[PDB]
Amino acid sequence: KMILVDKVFYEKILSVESFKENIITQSAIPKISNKEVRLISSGSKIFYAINNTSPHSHVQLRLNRFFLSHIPLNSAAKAFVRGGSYLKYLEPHIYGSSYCRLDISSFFNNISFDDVKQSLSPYIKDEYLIGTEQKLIDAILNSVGYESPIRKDKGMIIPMGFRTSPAISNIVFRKMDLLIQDFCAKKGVIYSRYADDMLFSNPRESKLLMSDYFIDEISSLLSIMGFNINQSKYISREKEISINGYVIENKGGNGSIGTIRLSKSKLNTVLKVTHALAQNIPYKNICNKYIKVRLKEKNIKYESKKDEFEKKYYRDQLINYLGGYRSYLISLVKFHSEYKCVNSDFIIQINGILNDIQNHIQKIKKNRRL
Amino acid sequence: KMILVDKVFYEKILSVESFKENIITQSAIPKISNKEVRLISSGSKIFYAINNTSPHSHVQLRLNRFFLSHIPLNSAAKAFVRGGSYLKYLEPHIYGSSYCRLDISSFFNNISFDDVKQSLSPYIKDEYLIGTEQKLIDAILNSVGYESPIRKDKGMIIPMGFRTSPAISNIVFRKMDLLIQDFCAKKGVIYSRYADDMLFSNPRESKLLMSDYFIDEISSLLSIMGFNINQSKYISREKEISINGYVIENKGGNGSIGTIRLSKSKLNTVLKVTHALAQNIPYKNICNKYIKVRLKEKNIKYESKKDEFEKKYYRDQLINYLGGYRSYLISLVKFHSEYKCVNSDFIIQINGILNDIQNHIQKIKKNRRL
Amino acid sequence: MTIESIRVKNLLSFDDVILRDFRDINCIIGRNNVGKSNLLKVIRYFYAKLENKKVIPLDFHTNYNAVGEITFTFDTTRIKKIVTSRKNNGRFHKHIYNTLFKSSSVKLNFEELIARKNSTNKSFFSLTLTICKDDSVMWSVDDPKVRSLL
Amino acid sequence: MTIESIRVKNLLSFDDVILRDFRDINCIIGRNNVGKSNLLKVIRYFYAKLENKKVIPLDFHTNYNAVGEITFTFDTTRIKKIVTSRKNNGRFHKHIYNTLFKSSSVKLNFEELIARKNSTNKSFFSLTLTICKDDSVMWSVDDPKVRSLL
RNA sequence: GAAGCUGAGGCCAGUUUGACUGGAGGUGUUCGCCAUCUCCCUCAGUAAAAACUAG
DNA sequence: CAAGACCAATCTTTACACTCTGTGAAGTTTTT
DNA sequence: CAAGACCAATCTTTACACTCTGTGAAGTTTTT
RNA sequence: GAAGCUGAGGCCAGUUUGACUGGAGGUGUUCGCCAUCUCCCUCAGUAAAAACUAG
Ligand SMILES: Nc1ncnc2c1ncn2[C@@H]1O[C@H](COP(=O)(O)OP(=O)(O)OP(=O)(O)O)[C@@H](O)[C@H]1O
Ligand SMILES: Nc1ncnc2c1ncn2[C@@H]1O[C@H](COP(=O)(O)OP(=O)(O)OP(=O)(O)O)[C@@H](O)[C@H]1O
Repeated sequence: KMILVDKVFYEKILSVESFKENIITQSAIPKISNKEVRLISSGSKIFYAINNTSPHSHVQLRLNRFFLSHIPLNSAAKAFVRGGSYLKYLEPHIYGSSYCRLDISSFFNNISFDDVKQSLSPYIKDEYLIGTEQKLIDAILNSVGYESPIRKDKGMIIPMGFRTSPAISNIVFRKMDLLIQDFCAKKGVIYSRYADDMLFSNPRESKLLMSDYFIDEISSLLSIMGFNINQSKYISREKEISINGYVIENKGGNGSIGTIRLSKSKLNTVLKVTHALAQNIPYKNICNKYIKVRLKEKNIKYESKKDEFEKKYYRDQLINYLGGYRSYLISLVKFHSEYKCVNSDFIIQINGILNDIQNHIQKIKKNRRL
Repeated sequence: KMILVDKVFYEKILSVESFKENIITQSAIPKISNKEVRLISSGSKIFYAINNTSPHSHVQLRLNRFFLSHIPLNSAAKAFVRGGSYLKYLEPHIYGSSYCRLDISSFFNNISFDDVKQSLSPYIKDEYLIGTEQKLIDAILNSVGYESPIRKDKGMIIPMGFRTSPAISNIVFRKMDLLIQDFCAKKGVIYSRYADDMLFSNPRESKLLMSDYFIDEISSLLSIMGFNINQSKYISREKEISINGYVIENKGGNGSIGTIRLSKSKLNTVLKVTHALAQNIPYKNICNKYIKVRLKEKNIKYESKKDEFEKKYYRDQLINYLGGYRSYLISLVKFHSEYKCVNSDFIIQINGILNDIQNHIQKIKKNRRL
Repeated sequence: MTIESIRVKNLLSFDDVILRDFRDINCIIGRNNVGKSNLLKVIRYFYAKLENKKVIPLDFHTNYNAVGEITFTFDTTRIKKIVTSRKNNGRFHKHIYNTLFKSSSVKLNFEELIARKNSTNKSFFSLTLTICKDDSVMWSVDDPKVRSLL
Repeated sequence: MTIESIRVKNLLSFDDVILRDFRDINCIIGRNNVGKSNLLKVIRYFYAKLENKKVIPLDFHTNYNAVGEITFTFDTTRIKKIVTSRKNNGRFHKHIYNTLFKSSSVKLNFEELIARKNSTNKSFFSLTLTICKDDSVMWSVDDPKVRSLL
C-alpha cells in the first residue's frame, strides 16, 4: 500500500501548527523568502541554510519524518537512506575484477523542479488545499523547494542543506537508477550509487569499463533528464581502485573475492594525533595543528572562568575526536564481521590502532581528574 | 546430424577424377595458378574467372553441390541460398515504420581467409590427405580460395565469381549475422541481409534508426572481423524508403501493414521497349538503344547466311528480353499471392503491363512466320 | 473474417511457415510427426503470453538464429464497424475505440479517413512476438492493454 | 566446511539477506509467513538454473529494482586439497582440476601459489545469478561446465 | 594517414577564342533524382550464385 | 581512426591409494 | 555539443438499439 | 560557445634585483600522489542526510 496524502493529512499531521493561520483564513502558502535563507560559502560551493524559527523548517522536518520516508526507492541508492552507508556502496564491488567510477556534475543544482513535481505527483492526491487558488502538491513543493537569488534564471531550485533535499534527490533520481541499473545488468556489470558518485564493477575478464563506449552510454542515459558526467573525476582501473582512500582489490580471476581496506593516507591524521599524544604535545597545539578546531575569542560565553574554560574545551574536543575515530573504525570492524570482506591484516592493524586510541582516551580521562 | 568430410569423402565423391593423379602419387594439391584465372574489369570492380577445363573448376562445382550446401546458415542471409530471393530480403520490413539501409565496403575482398578456415574447420575432419605434407582442410581451401596477383600483400583471397565464393561468404558471415541479429532483436528491430546490403526496420514510433548511435554500434560489431560500413550508401528514412527502385511504404502507426511496389524508374526500360514495339521501330534499333545488346561482327560463326542471321539473332534477343521481364513480373505476382504485401493498384498496373508484354511477344512470334 | 494470417519463424518444427486464407472449416491432415499439433502449441503460447502469463519460452528450430517470431494478423474490420459507429456509445465499445482504433485513425488525415470510411473497409492489426536467445520476449506493440483486449 | 555464505537481493520476500557461518545443524525457526520456505525456493531455483533447466524466474520483492541476485560462495578448500595433490591422478580429479582450479591458479605467480600452499588454505568460489526485469538470467561465470560441476 | 568515385572516344546544345558540362515536361516531397501522372552515336568488354517460365 | 559485444558443434565429469580414512610424509532482377 | 534507451502506480475492459439481427439509412566518514 | 579548478594573507627554503612556487624518506606501480614499510604560522568561515558508541 503506497503512501497517499490528502487535505486532512496535510492539515492534521503535517502542518499541525506551522500553517494553521493560512488554512483557517484560506490564504495562499507563501514562497520561501530570502529572509528565511542564509547563503553560506564553502569552497566554490554555495550552501543554503534555513532558519529554525521559520515554520518552513518545521514542516520540512515533519515532511521528512512522515512522508518522504515511505516512498519506495531504488536499492542502488546507498546514500541519505535509512540503513544506507558508504561501506554498503563500496561492498558489491568486491566481486568485480575491473572498476570504474563516474560523477554527476552539480547533482543537486541540476535537479529540475518539474521532474520533482512529476515524481511526487502519484504519491499526493490531486486536490485544492486553499479554495481554488493553490493545490496541495503546489503547497508541498513550496515547502520543499526554493528560489535561488544568485541565479534567478533557472527558477525554483532544490538547494544543498534543505533538510529534505537528499530524500527528494533520491526519489527524483530513482528513474535513472532504474534505467542505468537495467543497462548495467544487461551488460553484466555491478552498479551502485552514493549521492552522485556512481561506481561500476565488472566481475568478468573484459575491458568494457575502460572503453569510451561505456562512458558514452552512461552519458546518453544521463542526458534524459539533463544531467552530465564530471569528466575530471572519471576513473577506470583493473584489479585495484582507490576511492577517497578506501582501496578495493581483487587479484583473482574466476569466482574470486576481493577485499576492501583503508590506506595509510586515510589513517595519517589519526596516526599523527596518537603520535603527538605519545610525545606529550600540549592539547591546544594538537587540536589546532591536526583537528583544525580552534577556540575563537568571540565564542567565549562568560569571562568568569577563561583559563579553565579553554583547557576544558580542548580536552573535550580531543576526547570527542578520539571517540569519533574510534567509532568510525568500530563501524569498519562491524561491517567486516557482518560481511567478511575487509583485509585480515588490515583488521589486525585496525585492532592495534583501536587499542591505542582506547588507551590514549583512558590516559586523557585519567589526567582529567588530576 | 552435421555434415562431416573425411579422406574417403574427398577421394570418392568430391574429387572423383579431378585430383586422382595427386592422390595416387601422394603429390601435394597445387595452388590455383594465375594461368587458370583470367582477370576481367567491370566498372572499378575486378572479377576473377576460372577456366572450365581446369580440375579446380569441377571440384569447386562438386564442392558447391555436395558440401557447402549442407552447412546450416542464418535465416537473415537471403542471398545465394536455396530459396532465398530479393523480395524475401525486402519483405520482413513491411511491418516497420522507419527504415535504415547500410552497406559493407568490398564484402568479398575483406573476407579474411583465416576466418574461412575457422568457419569450415568443425565441418571437416582433421586428417592428413597427402602423407604428412598437406591436410584435408588445406587441400579444400586450396580448391576454394585464390591468391590475387594484383595485390599479393593480402595473400589468399576469396575472389568474385569463383562459383563457391557466395556460399563461403554466407558461411563465414554467419557469425556476424548472429551477432547483429541478436543486437537488433534486443533493440526491437527487424534485420535482414542480401549479400552485403543490410536492411533494418523499426516497427515502433521511434528515431533509433536515424541516430548516429545505431551506425556506431553496427560498425563496432562489424569491426570484430574487420569489415567496414560504406558511408556513401547509408540511408535512413521514415514511412517510406526506396531500395534500387523497390519502394516499401508504411503510413500507419500501431499494428499497421506496409506495401512494396516497384516505382516508375524501375519500369521505364520495359515501358520504353513496349512503346518502341508499338511504334514499329526496327528490331535492331530497339535492341541496341534500350537492351544494350548488339551483334559484334567478330561473333558471327558462319558467312553462309548473314542477313538472315542478324535478323534472327535480334528477333531471338527481343523475345528473350520480353520473356525475362515477363517472368520477373510473374515472380512479383507470385510473391504477392503468397504473402499479400504488394500494392493492389500496382498489382493492376503489373497485370496491364504483363498483358501488353504477352500481346507484343505474340505479335512478334506471329510476324516470325511471315 | 477473423484471422488474416499466422506466421511462425524458427520456433519448434517451423522454419518459416505462413498460414493464410482461412475458411470457416479448416481440416488439417498430414503424416505422424509433421507439426500439426506444433501449430497448436505455438498459438497456445502466443495467447498465454498475450495475457501476460508466466510460461517457459518455446524451443528454437535451429540455434543458429538469435530470434524466433510469431506474427498474428487480426481482422478488425467488423469491430471497427461496430465501434466507430455513433450509435454504440457503450463503455465496452468506448474502451475498444480508445485502445485499438485510437492512435491508428489519429495518424490519418481527413481525406484518407473518408476514403477508408466510404470504400470497402479492410483494417488489420499485426502483432509480432519475438523470443530472443536469452528467453526474453519482445512485442511489436508496447501497450499491454492492446494485447489483453485482443 | 561446505557453504560460506548465501545472499539474496530483491527476490521473493527478501530485500537484502545474507546467511553465513553455517554449522553442522542449522535449525530455522520463525513465525508463520516470514520466508523460511522462501529460502528453500531460492536455493531450489538457483540449483535448477545451475543445471540449465528451463524454469520460470522467481518474482521480484519490489519492482523498483531492475535486478534480482542470488550469490553462493562454495568452499572448495577440501576439494582443492583433493585434486591438487599428485597422487589423485584419476579422470574425475583431472576434470575437477581442469574445470575449477585451473584458470584460477593460472593468474597467480609462484610466490603467491607457494604462500597459498604452505599457509592455512582457504579457497572460495563465488557464483552470482542475476535475473533481469525481462526474465533473462546472467551469470558471473560464463562457463557452463563450471556450473554443472559445482 | 584513413574514406569515397566512375569503360574509351566522337557530332550537336550550354560554359570557353578555344576546351570543358547535359540531351521530356508537369506535380509533390524526407530535397533523396526520391516518389507519381502524362508523353544523341560508335567501339570494346561483359565472372558467379539465387529467385522467377502469370492463372 | 578504433572499440566493448568474437556463432554453435565438437570428445566418458564421477575415487585413489601405502594410509580402510585422508588427499601426504540465348532471359530479367539483386549483391557488384 | 547531442542522442536512441524517458521508472512503477495510478481508475469497472465486457452490447446497443428502431433494426430480435446488424453496427445504419560537542564526534568521525561520505556526497560536497 | 561548451568543460574544468581552488578560503584571505605572512616568515623561511627553491625560481626572481625583485616577485612567484614546496616544507620525511625508502620501495613498487596501472605513473594515479596511486599503493606499502619505517620515521611551517595566523585569521575568517564552517548547511544537510545517513552509517557507526569494538567484543
Ligand atoms: N522442442 C522441439 N524442438 C524441435 N523440434 C520439436 C520440438 N518439439 C517437437 N518437435 C518436432 O515437431 C514434431 C512433433 O510432432 P507434432 O506433434 O508437432 O506433429 P503431429 O503431426 O501433431 O503429430 P501426430 O500426428 O502424432 O499428432 C517432430 O518433428 C519433432 O521433431
Ligand atoms: N512471489 C512472491 N512475491 C512476493 N512475496 C512473496 C512471494 N511468494 C511469497 N511471498 C511472501 O513470502 C512469504 C511466504 O511465506 P513463506 O512460505 O516464505 O514463509 P514460511 O515461514 O515458510 O511459512 P510457514 O511458516 O507457513 O512455513 C509471505 O510473506 C509472502 O508475502
